[PDB]
Amino acid sequence: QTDIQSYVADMQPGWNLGNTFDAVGDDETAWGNPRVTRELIKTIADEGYKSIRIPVTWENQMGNAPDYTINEDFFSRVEQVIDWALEEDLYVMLNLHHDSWLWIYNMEHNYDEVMAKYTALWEQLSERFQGHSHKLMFESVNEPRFTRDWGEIQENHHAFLEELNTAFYHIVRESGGSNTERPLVLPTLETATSQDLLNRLHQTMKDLNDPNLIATVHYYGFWPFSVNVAGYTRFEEETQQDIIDTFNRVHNTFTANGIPVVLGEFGLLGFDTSTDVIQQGEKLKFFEFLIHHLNERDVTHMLWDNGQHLNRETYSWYDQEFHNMLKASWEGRSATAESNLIHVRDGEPIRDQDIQLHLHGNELTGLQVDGDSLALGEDYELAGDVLTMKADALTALMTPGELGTNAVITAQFNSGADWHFQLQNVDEPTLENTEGSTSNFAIPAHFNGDSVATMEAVYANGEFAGPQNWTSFKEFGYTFSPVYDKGEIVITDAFFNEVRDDDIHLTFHFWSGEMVEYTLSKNGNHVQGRR
Amino acid sequence: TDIQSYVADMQPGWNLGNTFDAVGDDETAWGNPRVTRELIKTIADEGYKSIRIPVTWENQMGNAPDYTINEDFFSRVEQVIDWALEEDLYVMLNLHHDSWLWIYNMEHNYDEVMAKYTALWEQLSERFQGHSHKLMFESVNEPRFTRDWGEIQENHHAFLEELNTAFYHIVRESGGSNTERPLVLPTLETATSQDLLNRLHQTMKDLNDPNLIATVHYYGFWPFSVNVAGYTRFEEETQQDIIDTFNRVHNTFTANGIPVVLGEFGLLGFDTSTDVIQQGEKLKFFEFLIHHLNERDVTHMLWDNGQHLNRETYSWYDQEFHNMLKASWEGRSATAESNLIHVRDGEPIRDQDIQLHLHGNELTGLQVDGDSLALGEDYELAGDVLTMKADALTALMTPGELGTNAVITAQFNSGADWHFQLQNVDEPTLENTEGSTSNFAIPAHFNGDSVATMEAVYANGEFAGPQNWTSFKEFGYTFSPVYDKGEIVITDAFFNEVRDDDIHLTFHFWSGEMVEYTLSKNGNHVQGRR
Repeated sequence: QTDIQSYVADMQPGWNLGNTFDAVGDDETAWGNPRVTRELIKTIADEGYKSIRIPVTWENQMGNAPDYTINEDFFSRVEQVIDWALEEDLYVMLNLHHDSWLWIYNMEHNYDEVMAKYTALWEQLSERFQGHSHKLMFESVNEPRFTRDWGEIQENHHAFLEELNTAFYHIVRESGGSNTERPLVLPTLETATSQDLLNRLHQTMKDLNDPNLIATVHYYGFWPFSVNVAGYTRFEEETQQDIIDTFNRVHNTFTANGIPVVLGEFGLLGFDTSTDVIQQGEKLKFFEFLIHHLNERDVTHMLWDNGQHLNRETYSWYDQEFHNMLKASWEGRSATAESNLIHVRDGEPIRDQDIQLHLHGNELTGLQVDGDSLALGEDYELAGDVLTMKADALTALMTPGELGTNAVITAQFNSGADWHFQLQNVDEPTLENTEGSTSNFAIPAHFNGDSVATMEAVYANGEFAGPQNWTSFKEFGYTFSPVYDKGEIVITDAFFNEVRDDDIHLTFHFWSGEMVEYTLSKNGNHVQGRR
Repeated sequence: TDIQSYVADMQPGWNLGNTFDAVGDDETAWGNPRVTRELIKTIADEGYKSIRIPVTWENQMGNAPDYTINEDFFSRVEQVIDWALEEDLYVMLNLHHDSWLWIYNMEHNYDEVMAKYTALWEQLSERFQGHSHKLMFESVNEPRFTRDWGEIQENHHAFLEELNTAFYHIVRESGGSNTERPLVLPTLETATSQDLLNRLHQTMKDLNDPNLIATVHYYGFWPFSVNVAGYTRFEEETQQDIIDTFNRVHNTFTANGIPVVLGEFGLLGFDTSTDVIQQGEKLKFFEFLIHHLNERDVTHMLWDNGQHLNRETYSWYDQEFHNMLKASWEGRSATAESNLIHVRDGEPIRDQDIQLHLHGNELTGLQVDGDSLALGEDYELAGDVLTMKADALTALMTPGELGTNAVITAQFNSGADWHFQLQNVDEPTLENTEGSTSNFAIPAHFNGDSVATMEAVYANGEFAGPQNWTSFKEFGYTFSPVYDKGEIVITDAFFNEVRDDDIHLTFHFWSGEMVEYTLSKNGNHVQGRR
């Protein structure tokens, strides 16, 4: 192995301090996160991460021509956080972030200004961090883009991005000192992962003829699964194949020829709305699959955390199950199941229930409820990889009448993370009539322990209604959102803004399998809903 | 004839909207107070001689097979109608928003919809059996039915004819004062195209009744009515739409002895606010429109959801509007190229020309705060070009104070007085901003000016925003200038239909000037720069 591949490999795994210094505002707190504490970096270190990415947006602390001097207090705060990260023996990756689209976008029609502010910025940076360790790396530009004359992308953009990469490179290398051997991270265009882009970054990197370069890509999952659109509610073969093809191209083009790859940002696109857009078990399966294949192709990954995943005020993970699956996927594969839920109707006699496992190379060793192992034979059976909860066990663990999560059955294995089943006592969900404006329309609902997976919207003639007209399945969150603590289903203003004055048939898909029908009557700014 | 004397004697009409017609538990669900008898008294003494009472009954109808109406809501409708005829007004009673609430579903729920229909008009005719004959029944408001492949189709015409005939025969069979009770029947969607008018024509000719009235609605040429596609002016396409529309109504119905009640009119855009259309252009539209309505004996009823007369003051929110309306009841009023005269604070003041449109009348003087001003020394008139003299404007204005300095009232031998707003304007200025799509507002210094429309183009020249087929915004729904807070908001609806890119906006001001602005959208965040 080469020295640079041991470097990138020593970064694994990585974490993004997102929506902080990268926020487009007057300071790092414009987008809701608190100012960086020395405790934050320390916990990020003690949770198993060995590299941290610090994205920064610089436009709103830059001066005017020709110096564009960075404001010293913002600069010194960035520098302070980096210093802390290096006290914690972490790798630090520093970039210019949202400046990408803020002004660098504008290079075809503002070339000398964009490269004046660019050159000046990386001069200040390189001079500032000259005497720093080699565990500080420079990343040229986050997800670069340029102005569409005829559309994205052709011709101009590759040239522009190459000129940015080589200018940045030559600045840092000409700074000397620790910047001579300092690794430099360079991106594909929009950090995308298609073959042409990969071959242009490849030819730029050969062009620069440097041993200490690193290739970057971003990935937020197969688009429709990542945002819960077009019915892709489960983590099925299409997402998996997208992962496999994407990182097989990345691996063949970069890792296989000795240039290491940092997947500098990964996640699910839908988490820009909420982590509730993807169902829990399918999220876990997605992340386990992804981290498995990335490990198999020596791709060092850095999770994008804008503040939604670790509570930067408690310093603990908002969803421990998620982080447990991540930190198991660092070491190896974890067993999963067809679902993380077990459904049991409150009205039916309780029967033995089968559950398909996904051993992923591992073996089952027991099941626990509230920390206590369960009874072999009397509580559960295992036939190959089909696990069966016995009737008496579910009857004991459940409460007649109490709808919702009655218990959690924990499947333990010889290796990997525990898989947790939510034992749901459910009835058939029912809706109610309502009437209101497009601006505040909510269907009163009785979820009865169930869970909404997706919603379709078709006109009474069968045409696909609502936004993203090419499919019947609307997008989660942006067009509708189930609010369980307030017992209703919201229909958003964005949905009604793309529907004609007509009657709308909606068909709510629940994770129990059931489906509820509802009809809306749309005229202007008023809508009535009936069962 | 008795029927044409009836319909002609209704002129003019007024709609009691967003009241009993609101889809809710009672008349106030959509923000209006409960009807006062002072309300209708005032509506009568403002010169109107007919009132339209739209009512939606769905949420106070019982269950099969009676579908009985709730007695207190019923007693409230009857109370309002009785009152309206104490003021010697004409009343037209209709089925309102039920149109789309359940009547829509006629192809797939025939016997239920006509069961509720028959029951409803039975309650109706039985309740008002012994009432005066200047109370009218209107069958169904703007009828529509479910699109199989779209509007309009074969099925819809049949359906509407069946409702018309069922209602007709129900009231006719009720007897009493309902025997010569006049009946108001609508074309489908109250639209004004030839084929539809001829379907209603054969419908009434089929029904062979002397006491029938044809109703249609009209809310103006679509793009001007909602301020889209750059139609900021009241120019001839709008006017030609008026002329063609009511030439068809007059040829097909009035000329053949059946009178037409335009039971609801306005401009569609006021469903947002009366501020989407410029004041003077609104006035010209209404004067033109009412002029032709009178010329073809079309009895008008204004659509007032509470937006035109303040039902709390019992006075008109915009007196200029109502003054122009009821002056056009009697005849045409002179209009002008513009409602305001612009003069920049920094340049020396000049004589200013302003084109009038003497719609058959002559100017007799001008007024500032009720006082006539000197002829010759302050203003000249050459043919139809009026000229404000420099000294008059210099005296009437204050250097530095931008905005409305004075109002010049043009008096004429006939018609409404026209009021010009004397605006001292500077070049409007914008500032940089940063924010989310959900609440994005550009800090603005209007400097006395007024935004007419907005353009949105991507840096490649493609039309951005909703209704991508034109560069010109829809007013209100995509952007709104709020002068009281000195900013220009861009709504969630606009950003929800634009790609992550740079958008060039071009603000059109009524002074003629145009200021440019650029947005950079990425996800749910947008950058604004001058």
